[PDB]
Amino acid sequence: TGEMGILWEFDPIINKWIRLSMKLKVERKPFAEGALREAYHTVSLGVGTDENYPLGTTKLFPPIEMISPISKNNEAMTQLKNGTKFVLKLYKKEQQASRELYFEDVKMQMVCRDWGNKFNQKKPPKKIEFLMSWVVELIDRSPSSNGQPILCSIEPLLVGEFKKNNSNYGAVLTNRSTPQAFSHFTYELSNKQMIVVDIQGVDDLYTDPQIHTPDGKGFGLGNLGKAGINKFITTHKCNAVCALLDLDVKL
Ligand SMILES: Nc1ncnc2c1ncn2[C@@H]1O[C@H](COP(=O)(O)OP(=O)(O)O)[C@@H](O)[C@H]1O
Ligand SMILES: [Mg+2]
Ligand SMILES: [Mg+2]
Ligand SMILES: [Zn+2]
Repeated sequence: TGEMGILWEFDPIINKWIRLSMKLKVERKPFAEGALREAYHTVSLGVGTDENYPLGTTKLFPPIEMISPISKNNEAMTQLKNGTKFVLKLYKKEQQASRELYFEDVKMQMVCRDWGNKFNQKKPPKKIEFLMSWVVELIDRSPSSNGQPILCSIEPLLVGEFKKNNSNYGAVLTNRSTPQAFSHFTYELSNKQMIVVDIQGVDDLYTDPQIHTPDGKGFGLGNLGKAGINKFITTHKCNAVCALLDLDVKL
């Protein structure tokens, strides 16, 4: 039959969240799992507005000043339109997850999308793209728990061979140039204030990346700070794409 959700889209250029609704139908069992999450095949039963589901309240997160009152322009209306097959992700059985973490995870994926666009403006041999991600509140479910409402993230379905190219702790898992050159690009151009790793997906369409920052603050559970940054440095070998972008040989 399906279930309702409040759907949240972040737009970095206006620095605001857009609040929508959708109906979806999720398979009972996951098709894949990672270190932290389980992934479920899902179908869209349509995207709509949030008009029927008022915010009310204060404790509100995101805070009201961070939400656009207008939602007419969005990615969800196209990318999650009625009939679309996509992916829903839940944290495995959890304790360290707050409401804020889900939004932080989605914002992080959006920040990576901006880095992808920045990398592409340099005219690399292979352009890259990160998938959209959204927060969904599964408002038809009881809170179970703990009493906490049920949240998840959703993303488009990748079709093809899913491959991890690097991890968030120094592993270089494939021999391809582009994913490693991009990680290096983000480190140099950010004045070493961040790096994008966990570059994974189908060809150069990536998802669930991870950012480290020197102070380790923000960017979710997987931000391993200076330690994560140094691990990347220890195993990074510059390649033909690094050289084309004129990246520093010393990190
Ligand atoms: N958008 C997607 N489309 C298809 N399969 C996916 C997608 N995202 C993740 N997967 C699969 O689900 C697994 C778990 O996803 P996730 O926890 O996000 O990544 P990780 O592999 O870093 O743990 C992945 O290893 C991959 O096999
Ligand atoms: Mg991540
Ligand atoms: Mg953190
Ligand atoms: Zn390099």
